[PDB]
Amino acid sequence: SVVTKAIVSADAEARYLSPGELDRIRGFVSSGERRLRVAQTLTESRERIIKQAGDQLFQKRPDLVSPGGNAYGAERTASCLRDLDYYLRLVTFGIVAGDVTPIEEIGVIGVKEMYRNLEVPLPGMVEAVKAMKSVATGLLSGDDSAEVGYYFDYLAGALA
Amino acid sequence: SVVTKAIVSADAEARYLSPGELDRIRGFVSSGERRLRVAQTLTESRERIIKQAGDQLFQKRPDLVSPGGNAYGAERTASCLRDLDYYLRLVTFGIVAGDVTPIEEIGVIGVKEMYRNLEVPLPGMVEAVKAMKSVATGLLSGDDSAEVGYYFDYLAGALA
Amino acid sequence: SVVTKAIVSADAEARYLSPGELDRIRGFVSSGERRLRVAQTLTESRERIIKQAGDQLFQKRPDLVSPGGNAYGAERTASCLRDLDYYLRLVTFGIVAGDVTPIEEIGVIGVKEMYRNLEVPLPGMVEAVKAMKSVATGLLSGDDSAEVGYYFDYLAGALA
Amino acid sequence: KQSAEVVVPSFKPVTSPRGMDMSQTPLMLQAMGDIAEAEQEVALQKPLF
Amino acid sequence: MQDAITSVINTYDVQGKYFDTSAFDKLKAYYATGELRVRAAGTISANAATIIKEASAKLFSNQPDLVRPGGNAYTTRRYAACVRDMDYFLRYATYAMLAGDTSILDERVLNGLKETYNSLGVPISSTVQGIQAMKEVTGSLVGSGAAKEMGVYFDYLSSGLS
Amino acid sequence: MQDAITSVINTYDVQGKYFDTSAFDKLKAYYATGELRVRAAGTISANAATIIKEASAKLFSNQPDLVRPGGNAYTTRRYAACVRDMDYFLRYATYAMLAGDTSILDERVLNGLKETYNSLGVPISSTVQGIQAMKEVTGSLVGSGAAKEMGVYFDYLSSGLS
Amino acid sequence: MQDAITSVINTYDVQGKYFDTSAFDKLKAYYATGELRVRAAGTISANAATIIKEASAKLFSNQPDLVRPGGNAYTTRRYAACVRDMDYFLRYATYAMLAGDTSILDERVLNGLKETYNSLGVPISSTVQGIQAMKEVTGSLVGSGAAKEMGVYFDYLSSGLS
Amino acid sequence: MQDAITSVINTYDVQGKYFDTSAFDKLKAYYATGELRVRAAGTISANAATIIKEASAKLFSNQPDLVRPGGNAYTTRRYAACVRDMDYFLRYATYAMLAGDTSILDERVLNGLKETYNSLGVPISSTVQGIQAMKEVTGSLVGSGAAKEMGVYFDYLSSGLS
Ligand SMILES: CCC1=C(C)/C(=C/C2=NC(=C\c3[nH]c(/C=C4\NC(=O)[C@H](C)[C@H]4CC)c(C)c3CCC(=O)O)/C(CCC(=O)O)=C2C)NC1=O
Ligand SMILES: CCC1=C(C)/C(=C/C2=NC(=C\c3[nH]c(/C=C4\NC(=O)[C@H](C)[C@H]4CC)c(C)c3CCC(=O)O)/C(CCC(=O)O)=C2C)NC1=O
Ligand SMILES: CCC1=C(C)/C(=C/C2=NC(=C\c3[nH]c(/C=C4\NC(=O)[C@H](C)[C@H]4CC)c(C)c3CCC(=O)O)/C(CCC(=O)O)=C2C)NC1=O
Ligand SMILES: CCC1=C(C)/C(=C/C2=NC(=C\c3[nH]c(/C=C4\NC(=O)[C@H](C)[C@H]4CC)c(C)c3CCC(=O)O)/C(CCC(=O)O)=C2C)NC1=O
Ligand SMILES: CCC1=C(C)/C(=C/C2=NC(=C\c3[nH]c(/C=C4\NC(=O)[C@H](C)[C@H]4CC)c(C)c3CCC(=O)O)/C(CCC(=O)O)=C2C)NC1=O
Ligand SMILES: CCC1=C(C)/C(=C/C2=NC(=C\c3[nH]c(/C=C4\NC(=O)[C@H](C)[C@H]4CC)c(C)c3CCC(=O)O)/C(CCC(=O)O)=C2C)NC1=O
Repeated sequence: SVVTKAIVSADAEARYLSPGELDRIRGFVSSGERRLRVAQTLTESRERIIKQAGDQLFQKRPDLVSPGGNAYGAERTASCLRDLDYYLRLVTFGIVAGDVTPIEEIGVIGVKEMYRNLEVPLPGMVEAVKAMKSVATGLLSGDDSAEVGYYFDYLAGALA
Repeated sequence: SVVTKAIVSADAEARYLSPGELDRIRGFVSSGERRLRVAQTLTESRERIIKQAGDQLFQKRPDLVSPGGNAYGAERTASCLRDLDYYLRLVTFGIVAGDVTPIEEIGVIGVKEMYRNLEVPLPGMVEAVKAMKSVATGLLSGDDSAEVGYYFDYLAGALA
Repeated sequence: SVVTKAIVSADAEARYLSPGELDRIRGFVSSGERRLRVAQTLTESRERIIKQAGDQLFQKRPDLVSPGGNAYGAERTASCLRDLDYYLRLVTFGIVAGDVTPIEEIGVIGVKEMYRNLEVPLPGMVEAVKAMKSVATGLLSGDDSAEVGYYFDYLAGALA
Repeated sequence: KQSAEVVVPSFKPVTSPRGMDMSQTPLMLQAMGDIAEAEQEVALQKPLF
Repeated sequence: MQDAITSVINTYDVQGKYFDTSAFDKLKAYYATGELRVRAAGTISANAATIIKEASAKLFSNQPDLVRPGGNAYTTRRYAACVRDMDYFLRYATYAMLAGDTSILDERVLNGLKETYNSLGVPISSTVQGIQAMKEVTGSLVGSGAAKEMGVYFDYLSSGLS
Repeated sequence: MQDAITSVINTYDVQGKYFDTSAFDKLKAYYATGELRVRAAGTISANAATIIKEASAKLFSNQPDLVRPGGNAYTTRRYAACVRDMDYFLRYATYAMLAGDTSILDERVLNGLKETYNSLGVPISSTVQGIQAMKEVTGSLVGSGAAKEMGVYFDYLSSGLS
Repeated sequence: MQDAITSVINTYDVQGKYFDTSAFDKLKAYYATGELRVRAAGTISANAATIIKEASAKLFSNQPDLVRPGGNAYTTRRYAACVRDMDYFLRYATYAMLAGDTSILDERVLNGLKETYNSLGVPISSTVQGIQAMKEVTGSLVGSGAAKEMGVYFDYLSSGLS
Repeated sequence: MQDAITSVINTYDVQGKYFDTSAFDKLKAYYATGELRVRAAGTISANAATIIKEASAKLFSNQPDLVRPGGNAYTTRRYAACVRDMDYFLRYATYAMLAGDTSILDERVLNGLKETYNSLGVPISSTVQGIQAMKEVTGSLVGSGAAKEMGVYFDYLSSGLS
């Protein structure tokens, strides 16, 4: 999180935290309630987000669910949707953390090898998380939507 | 009936009914309608029940209507079938009441003394009630047969 | 318990349980899961129910925590809330039991002498349990609120 | 005046026995078996993802 | 005692006939009211103490001479007897309402009450007033239909004491 | 007395604890077995006289001297008391199976039974074999699971008497 | 029961002796302590409820486990039973003080009390502690003159249990 | 290292759960204390040299045997290394206080420290005394609310060393 990043930076230099680092921590904890309600809102609507994002993903990309597609069949489609659910959970974790560190280290490092071993197209990941972005920023207000969209954009860039 | 027994039980301790006792009464008044249909079915077919039960009894126990038996004679056979009619009416009363209390307090207290004064053989009464149960349960469905045969079994045990 | 009451009533009459009592037991055993759901719902809102009920009681009876009252002071108020928590636990016990027996042998027999020795006003206990009734029935659906209010009313009448 | 002793001082409570929890009873064991199936079914009515 | 079902059973037994359509209609009518009666009985059980409280308050407000020196209710003993009688009236009327029949009132309330009060010199009219007071107090707590049902048994008690 | 529900309640009351997941699991187990318990109780109640018939017949077949002159079951009165005791045991074993707990056995059967029989010269071992005769007869009627269930309470009575 | 005067009378009756100087001395001693005993008894009559209140409060403060779940005094029923036992002890110790003799203690309290408490699982040590608490409260109320006398009967009761 | 937020994230990630009401409660609890932690960290960083001065003075006053010839704090090199270690402890305690968690302590200070000191000949009891002294010196400057939290991490260091 923001605190962990600041402390690690101050530790690699063997110094106390700078006034600017304390200022960024102050701003982070001051905005904790708004991002906390943002995570609350995204958490209440897990099922709707996953269902709608899957629908737009499969309509935009029929080949994924067509015979010979990686997500073909009911159980592989469910695995697709639960990967999307994993990433929505990581996005909530990142929102409360104030940085994309939970996403980076739970669902980014080694994602290419994992999805290569699984025959999962990385582009398909990209439009899947873009669809989840659209659904998830639909439910939030403009500032909250932008703040959440930054995390979704980071995830889409990581999968790309 | 069940309501009367509950009220007496509470008046024994001079208290209002417990919530569980009121729940018991709720269950009783919930089963009241099905009990009413069962007793309706029994009271509609009383003539055939009496005819079949009397015939089955007299074939199983020919000595009753044979010369020297208690049931020999037209008027005495009529009295026998009239007793069967009484006991069928009492069974219907017990079914609507949900307990054997009307059955006992019209036709079980002092029944041995009465039939001793009447030379009426008790095993004959038991067999009459058994044949009557067989006919009645034959006319009724599977669910109704259990509780209807319950009162007949109680009456037979009272005579035995 | 309902089964205990049925067995005790049957034993007083030195008989086996009638099909009515067996049907009552089947009904209770069928309602057991709903009873457990209600008990869990009340148990999880333990602290909220106790806090809100204490608030309503002390606003409705300010003299209890006023000087010269039995609940004057912090520790006597804490004991008051402990008593409310006891009775809430007893109500959940009664819900799972299907009747007010456990409530009776744990909290109703001798409560008059106990609170007399504690110079605790019984009427204030009654408004306390009514406040508990309001708070607890507020968190349940109307159907479940009915049975829960039944036990709370038994408690209120037993203390009054 | 044969004896001043109390014949029935009280009745020893049967509230708690020592051992025999009766949770190992095969009927109760079948109950814990079936509640597991009920929980599994409840899990299956959840969405597959 | 006998309840509504047992009353039908007796009226058909004494005439020696099987249950006809009218008997089944009466039994259905009784079964229909069962939930209402059970709710009213539970409510009265919860609030029996308060009903006696405020009904006795109304009775002794309208007739203050009952509890003043020289009155029939003047002592802690006789006031206690008066409120015990009112509590028993309420509980037995609740029993009768549950049963749907007034036989329990005859067998266990009115059986010797009139002439017991006559011997004790208890004023009958004031007892009737107390029963009426319990009638309004119970009606307020039980609502319209349950109040009509309770008023039936309260008026039966009032007639029996009168 | 005490049943399974009351047993869980008392265990958590002695600890002063609200119900936990383990308590709810035990309660669900009892609620799961309630229907089987009710069926076994009903079939035992329907056939109690037959069970006593056969159990007494087997006991007096294996031990003829009980009903020969001078035996403890030799008179119409003592034979009647014998079969009455067997019916007592059957009824209370049915109570215990329906309750799911053996506390009723200790409280209302075994308490003072050994010295009751010793003050009467009733053969306790012969009563135990009568109880196993009832066990064997009942098991064949109630079915395998209910047989294993009823056997627990029959063996409880046998061990308490022994 | 037996008091000091009847004790002297019985002692001299068994010997068939008229009262000598020692007997008159003992009778004078009892007549001299009589007014103190009567004052103490009247005070205890006036404050018995308060004595039981404060004694039970002290006992349950020193041993909080007794009234918390799992304690022998944890329930409303067992708490009332504990208070009823302490009321017994106070009243009978007052009787023994007013009599000047502990015979009434043996013959109305201690006979079978240990067996009753052992059958019920009542802790004897905590009952003795409650009797000490009653002793302290009663001695404080009755005053220094009667405290020593009253403690004799409280100590007799405590030694009888322990 | 992990902070309070990442600790909650861990607890919910290992269970595969989204955030619950308890998770949001813990996150609220951490956010509420954030400004307190930032102010305390700024105060400690401002007065680090001062705090180390008082802590070292107290430690060497209570144990002059450390700085006498042949002690482990006897040379300019070893005195400097001692105050350097105290700087380490203060800075990492400030880190852990900002994080709201003690993970950084375990990973970066305590890991292998006991055996390192044992091999160096550094007295661990005296190091714990220095850490405690630094705790009292820091608590005065940070304030009671901050002192209670900062003492948690100082005591964590002391317990890890012990
Ligand atoms: C509602 C309760 C009730 C019952 C039960 C009842 C039974 C009853 N049955 C009677 C006659 C009789 N009842 C029977 C019936 C017997 N014959 C066979 O053996 C059969 C085993 C058996 C009938 C199943 C007979 C043969 C008589 C004629 C006796 C005689 O006149 O000598 C009589 C004498 C009065 C009369 O004949 O009108 C009574 C009182 N009365 C009651 O008020
Ligand atoms: C499980 C059954 C059970 C119950 C219910 C129970 C109640 C109980 N409440 C007590 C004290 C108390 N209880 C109360 C509560 C009262 N004060 C207010 O006026 C209210 C009207 C009312 C509560 C709503 C208070 C104020 C005290 C402190 C009395 C004192 O310190 O003297 C005590 C004295 C011992 C102790 O405090 O631990 C008991 C035994 N004990 C039991 O074993
Ligand atoms: C000779 C035997 C006897 C007694 C003792 C007796 C007492 C008595 N007090 C009454 C009312 C009352 N009595 C009191 C007295 C209470 N107020 C405070 O709380 C005090 C603790 C306490 C008095 C020291 C109060 C306040 C009322 C009015 C109750 C009300 O209107 O709700 C009433 C109801 C009728 C009335 O309003 O006068 C009676 C019958 N009656 C008897 O026949
Ligand atoms: C279970 C049904 C039942 C009831 C209800 C009943 C009433 C009853 N009331 C009695 C006395 C009494 N009853 C009353 C009540 C009256 N005084 C007031 O003025 C009122 C107007 C009125 C009541 C509302 C009083 C004051 C007494 C005492 C009379 C006396 O002893 O002089 C007694 C004499 C025995 C006793 O006092 O314990 C009975 C048996 N008996 C029964 O078997
Ligand atoms: C001294 C008092 C006394 C009596 C009277 C008594 C009767 C008695 N008869 C028995 C068996 C029997 N009793 C009979 C007699 C019946 N067979 C016909 O139906 C007739 C109606 C009737 C005789 C006239 C029969 C056939 C058996 C064998 C039952 C069986 O083995 O299943 C038994 C069972 C034990 C055994 O068979 O040895 C007893 C206890 N016991 C006593 O201690
Ligand atoms: C072998 C290497 C070595 C050295 C050199 C050494 C010096 C040393 N001097 C100390 C105190 C001191 N040192 C001084 C000396 C200074 N006061 C004036 O300013 C002068 C400029 C100057 C002397 C010329 C004083 C006054 C103290 C006492 C400070 C105090 O107690 O507050 C202390 C603190 C512990 C103690 O009181 O003994 C050390 C460790 N320690 C070592 O292990």
